[PDB]
Amino acid sequence: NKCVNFNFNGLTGTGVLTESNKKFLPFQQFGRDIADTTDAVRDPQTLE
Amino acid sequence: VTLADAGFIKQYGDCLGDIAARDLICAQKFNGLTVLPPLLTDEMIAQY
Ligand SMILES: *[C@@H]1O[C@H](CO)[C@@H](O)[C@H](O)[C@H]1NC(C)=O
Repeated sequence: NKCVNFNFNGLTGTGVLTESNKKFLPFQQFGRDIADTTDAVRDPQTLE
Repeated sequence: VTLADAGFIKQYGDCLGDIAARDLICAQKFNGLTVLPPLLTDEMIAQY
């Protein structure tokens, strides 16, 4: 809920992280949108 | 005639979550494409 310079497994970027309603299948780690960009990510240390 | 952006106000607390998945308008907005409102409202055009 705060603006941060994140890095998940080398996916560097800037934004706000928030608990999603998205339901990623076990083999997926990144979710993307129409503009070809990750808008959802699985947190490696907790799998949320 | 259906319309979407209508150049009217968006809070920063609606698109996050499921919306920006289903709705292209904030996909466009999250990339610097901005629809602006007309100077006359539909009430002023109807009044004239
Ligand atoms: C990740 O590793 C840390 C350090 O060993 C551990 O405390 C933590 O419980 C681990 N993650 C989970 C979800 O168990």
